[PDB]
Amino acid sequence: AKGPLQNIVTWDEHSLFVHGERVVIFSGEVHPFRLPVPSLYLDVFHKIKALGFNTVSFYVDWALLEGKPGRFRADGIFSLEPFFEAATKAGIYLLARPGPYINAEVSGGGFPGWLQRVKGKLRTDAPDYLHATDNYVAHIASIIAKAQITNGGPVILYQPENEYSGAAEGVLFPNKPYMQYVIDQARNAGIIVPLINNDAFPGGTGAPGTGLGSVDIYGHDGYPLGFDCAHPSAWPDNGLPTTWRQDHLNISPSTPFSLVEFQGGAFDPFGGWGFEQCSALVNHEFERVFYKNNMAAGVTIFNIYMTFGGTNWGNLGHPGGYTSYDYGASIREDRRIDREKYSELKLQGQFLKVSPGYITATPENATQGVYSDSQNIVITPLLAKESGDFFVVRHANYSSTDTASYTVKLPTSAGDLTIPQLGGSLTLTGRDSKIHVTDYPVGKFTLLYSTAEIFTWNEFAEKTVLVLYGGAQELHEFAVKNPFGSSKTAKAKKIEGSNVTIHTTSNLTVVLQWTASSARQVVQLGSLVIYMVDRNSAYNYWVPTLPGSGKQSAYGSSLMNPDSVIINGGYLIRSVAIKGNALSVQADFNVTTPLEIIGIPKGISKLAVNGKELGYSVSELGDWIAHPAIEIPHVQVPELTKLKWYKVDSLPEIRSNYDDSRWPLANLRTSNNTYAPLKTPVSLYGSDYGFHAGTLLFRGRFTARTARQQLFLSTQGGSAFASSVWLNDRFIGSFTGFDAASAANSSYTLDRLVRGRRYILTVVVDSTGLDENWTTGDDSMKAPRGILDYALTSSSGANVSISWKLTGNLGGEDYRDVFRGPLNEGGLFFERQGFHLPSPPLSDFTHGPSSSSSSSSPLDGIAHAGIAFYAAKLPLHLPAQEYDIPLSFVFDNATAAAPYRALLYVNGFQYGKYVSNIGPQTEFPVPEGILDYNGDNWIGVALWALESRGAKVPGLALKSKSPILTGRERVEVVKGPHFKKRHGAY
Ligand SMILES: *[C@@H]1O[C@H](CO)[C@@H](O[C@@H]2O[C@H](CO)[C@@H](O[C@@H]3O[C@H](CO[C@H]4O[C@H](CO[C@H]5O[C@H](CO)[C@@H](O)[C@H](O)[C@@H]5O)[C@@H](O)[C@H](O[C@H]5O[C@H](CO)[C@@H](O)[C@H](O)[C@@H]5O)[C@@H]4O)[C@@H](O)[C@H](O[C@H]4O[C@H](CO)[C@@H](O)[C@H](O)[C@@H]4O[C@H]4O[C@H](CO)[C@@H](O)[C@H](O)[C@@H]4O[C@H]4O[C@H](CO)[C@@H](O)[C@H](O[C@H]5O[C@H](CO)[C@@H](O)[C@H](O)[C@H]5O)[C@@H]4O)[C@@H]3O)[C@H](O)[C@H]2NC(C)=O)[C@H](O)[C@H]1NC(C)=O
Ligand SMILES: *[C@@H]1O[C@H](CO)[C@@H](O[C@@H]2O[C@H](CO)[C@@H](O[C@@H]3O[C@H](CO[C@H]4O[C@H](CO)[C@@H](O)[C@H](O[C@H]5O[C@H](CO)[C@@H](O)[C@H](O)[C@@H]5O[C@H]5O[C@H](CO)[C@@H](O)[C@H](O)[C@@H]5O)[C@@H]4O)[C@@H](O)[C@H](O[C@H]4O[C@H](CO)[C@@H](O)[C@H](O)[C@@H]4O)[C@@H]3O)[C@H](O)[C@H]2NC(C)=O)[C@H](O)[C@H]1NC(C)=O
Ligand SMILES: *[C@@H]1O[C@H](CO)[C@@H](O[C@@H]2O[C@H](CO)[C@@H](O)[C@H](O)[C@H]2NC(C)=O)[C@H](O)[C@H]1NC(C)=O
Ligand SMILES: *[C@@H]1O[C@H](CO)[C@@H](O)[C@H](O)[C@H]1NC(C)=O
Ligand SMILES: *[C@@H]1O[C@H](CO)[C@@H](O)[C@H](O)[C@H]1NC(C)=O
Ligand SMILES: OC[C@H]1O[C@@H](O)[C@H](O)[C@@H](O)[C@H]1O
Repeated sequence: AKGPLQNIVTWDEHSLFVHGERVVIFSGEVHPFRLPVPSLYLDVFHKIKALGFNTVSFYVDWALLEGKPGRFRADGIFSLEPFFEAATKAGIYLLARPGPYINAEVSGGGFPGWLQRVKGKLRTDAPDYLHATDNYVAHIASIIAKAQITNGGPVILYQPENEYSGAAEGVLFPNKPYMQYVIDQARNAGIIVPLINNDAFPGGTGAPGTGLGSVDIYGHDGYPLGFDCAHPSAWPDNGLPTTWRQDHLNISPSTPFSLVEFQGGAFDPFGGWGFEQCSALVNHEFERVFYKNNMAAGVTIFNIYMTFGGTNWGNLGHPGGYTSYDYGASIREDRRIDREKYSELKLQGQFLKVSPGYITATPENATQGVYSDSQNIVITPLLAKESGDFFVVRHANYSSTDTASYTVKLPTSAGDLTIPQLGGSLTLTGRDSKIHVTDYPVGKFTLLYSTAEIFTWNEFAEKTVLVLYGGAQELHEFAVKNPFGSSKTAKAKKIEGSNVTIHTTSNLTVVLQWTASSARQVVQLGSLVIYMVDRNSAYNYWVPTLPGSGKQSAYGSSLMNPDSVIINGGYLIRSVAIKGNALSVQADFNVTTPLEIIGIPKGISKLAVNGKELGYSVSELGDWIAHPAIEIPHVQVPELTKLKWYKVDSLPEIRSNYDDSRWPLANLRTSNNTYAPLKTPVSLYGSDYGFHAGTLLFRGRFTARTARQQLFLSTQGGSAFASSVWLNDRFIGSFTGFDAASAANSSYTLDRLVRGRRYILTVVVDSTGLDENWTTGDDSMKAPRGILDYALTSSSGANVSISWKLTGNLGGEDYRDVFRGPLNEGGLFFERQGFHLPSPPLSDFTHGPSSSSSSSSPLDGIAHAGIAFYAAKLPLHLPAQEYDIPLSFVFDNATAAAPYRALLYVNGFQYGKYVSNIGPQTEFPVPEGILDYNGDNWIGVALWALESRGAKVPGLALKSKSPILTGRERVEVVKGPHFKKRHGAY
């Protein structure tokens, strides 16, 4: 660490500066590889920008970009270019976090499975690991360097590594040569923005002043409620972090207090609780208590992980999770922003970006009984000589769901005052926290104090507008220093409401009290207009910024206190623009509502919403009230059970006629896998042969020595995997899996054999992905997939040799579908043939009537253990130009039903792994763009019946959410290649 390398993004003790302007960085995490629809990135950025955020933080997943060692590819759906372009178009800056290690609940934690063949310890300066990362970092850091703000792009900060925070027993930590090598790779590729790290806790690793390996700005993370969503109402004792201001001053006082990841939801494992339950744990109450507690410590770089989670499509996730990565986030997996936590988070983002005094106020210790007579609340002050103070109030027991009545005694430029000055008590309801302010500037006006919280304010050309809110039935008070200027006659004017009271002191300080409710109060004091609303009303206000000009127009006039228009109403306001004498608004509506426009730019007289001009009513304050057309149609979707389903056997391996002469031989007598030394005479680890993704198969030939033989078989597929075994065409058994099992030891009898005859075992082993490697020195990502051990013995105990072949996805690291990437396909027959791709060769399938003996539908399934693949054309003709209509595939889970696993494919993209006996996921969203809403789609369902009685899908339906009338940019259909016969397939 030796200071800034450029003068665009700089920093000091208090904050980042961007173009010389101090700013609170309030960022949301988004992972581009979890939404492979380039035209929808702007949709996510619009929804994040509307929170009042200015930045997005993103990972890059190395395993998707260098599936074959030496061949970096980030094209098409893997290009970052549309992601950078969308950030520029939305006016969002970026924090780039490319790893190489990212964790992220992705397969391998970002490490490609070919790292299992690297002997040295991962995330150390073992040179085989270091050099294995060089090609990826040189490529990805050069792409991120071109997108730096110094070159007119959105990237302002770069994180090397990820939570490099501890190591296994006996491993050098911190390994400063290692850390510096990772920094040098990024510097050498042209990264000149500041480097920020993300220590897992305040451990000081990499902080400025620690010499070799130090970054520019020390950051750390926090997930104070953990990841088990079993008890969403339980906030345990000592869950609230209370030491971070002191920890910051102990570790890195010279740089801004930065929380590079702070909890925005939870991940959820197979057999977990579902993301609805995670969203109930990390809900709006969690945000108001925990996020304002971070403001109590003076956080000025603050990123919410996740803000939009997306989907672990195409096997990109790790075994510790399942297909969905909704994460319980503020923005759902299907991009809807209906959760209450979204609206609450908007209140907070909109408050910080008009409050520059928060940056320079000094956070002090938490107090009890100092700023209030009551001991039942804790108050943390942020103090300044003149530029305004902030007081974060919470229950003394942070978990409390009780209501507390209280008053405060706060320092102000007029002396210490017990507030309310006009009598009455303030209320703090259950799991709420508030920020009260003193000497808070509102343009040329000053709030001497306010108990009500600020949503926004702006100084328009002719009036200043301030929007204050409280929870319903809370009494609030604020005081405005003489707002009348010279004038002796000027008086307050009550514009709306009958609850607000007004008292003026001798020196013309105006003191207003009101009780928040559904009925807005509005008072005008000179050219200041204050709108006093309840929290639930404030949830529907929006503060789009007015564009500047040129390439960076979307970043507006400044990052703090930008020129804006205030809009009351709508499910989302995406943007405003001025076009001659017209204000043009892009908006989404999920329910009917009027739109009220507050702060009309000078000389504007026309209004348009989503490209349609409309009239409006004008209020006595000059606000516009408009009534755009909002038709929310009934949506009819095709019934899936009625499509024309085609079937193909996807376990032809077990038939007598099967030829496996094209399969790879599993003949490697040694392995470079140092984490799991071989127990078998040859390696049976998929990654040793280039297979890192999805289901594996093994074929073991032996000659029977005795009529009965005993097979011990140890398989490993990651958490919630399963494995099935046939002897020739005879089903032997399955390990049917459970959440807590990543491996299994199975013992089977192989009976009624003809001595001297050759037999072939077919062993199918699913993989739910590669493990993470979160503790440096413990090479956990190298846990192999396949067969860990076996023994075949004759009835007299003699050992019987087996010789082996194996496959994963066809071609392995020479994977066949460059467009959809290296992980999308596993090794099942129908995937190797490309039969999951659009327009499959129907002459290779069978069709027959449903509920008949020759049925070709997944609803009838199969009557024996095995694997079938089903495909059908699904035409859709939905009004996607005008409406955002989220679609999902729903499996019915039948309580008494034989176990099965299924794979869901949509236009060749795998968009679901369904595990009927483990769960929890039954509803699989797929985005518009992957689905074609005005065209033919191809759906695929693989059905793997685990038990001898077979299996079927009890029910499968397309589900739509309520249609949202939308002002988004149009979604382009992603053009995945259609089926083409594959040469050399097997
Ligand atoms: C369609 O509907 C179906 C219903 O009709 C539905 O099926 C049901 O699915 C459920 C969910 O999958 C099944 O429940 C689970 O069953 C699991 C398997 O239980 C069998 O095997 C176990 C273990 O056996 C091994 O270990 C033993 C040594 O102790 C040894 O004895 C064994 O030989 C073997 O080696 C047995 O223990 C079970 O026995 C008990 O129960 C049976 C009844 O079947 C009794 O007969 C016995 O007397 C005995 O009581 C059983 O044989 C089981 O593992 C699951 O346990 C978890 O859940 C319960 C809480 O509900 C909890 O008590 C238990 O401690 C386990 O808790 C973990 O998981 C929960 C949920 O996520 C967490 O909240 C909790 O904290 C624990 O989390 C930890 O462990 C997790 C792995 O278990 C791991 O994922 C997790 O990791 C991650 O999370 C944390 C955050 O939480 C992160 O911080 C961490 O980083 C991260 O890794 C964490 O480490 C559970 O009981 C149910 O059986 C099944 N029902 C039926 C009728 O079939 C189906 O799902 C549905 N389908 C769809 C699509 O929805
Ligand atoms: C169109 O899109 C819009 C968004 O623009 C969507 O609207 C959102 O819809 C969701 C889903 O319905 C709403 O979230 C759920 O809200 C309910 C209702 O509670 C809210 O509104 C009522 C007023 O109607 C408030 O009184 C509630 O606030 C009180 O209770 C909460 C605790 O729930 C507490 O935190 C507050 O401080 C407040 O307490 C005060 O009053 C109570 C009296 O009840 C009193 O006891 C206390 O002392 C205080 O005085 C609240 O704002 C809520 O029940 C649901 O929560 C439950 O489930 C979630 C999990 O899903 C858990 O996290 C939670 O803990 C509960 O168990 C949801 O929060 C959301 O508010 C709403 N947003 C907006 C802007 O309207 C539409 O749904 C979309 N429509 C369509 C068709 O698409
Ligand atoms: C802090 O307040 C919380 C929330 O009101 C208390 O939580 C309750 O704790 C008791 C005993 O553990 C449980 O029976 C309740 O069910 C809890 N309620 C909820 C909503 O979780 C908590 O005990 C208080 N803690 C301290 C240390 O005084
Ligand atoms: C082990 O590593 C070296 C690279 O050092 C490679 O040439 C060799 O093929 C690898 N062997 C196996 C069995 O993976
Ligand atoms: C399988 O058995 C071996 C001993 O052969 C043991 O080391 C291993 O832990 C067992 N694995 C599982 C998943 O039980
Ligand atoms: O969702 C849990 C998160 O935990 C953080 O500790 C980690 O840096 C992230 O990559 C992600 O794993």
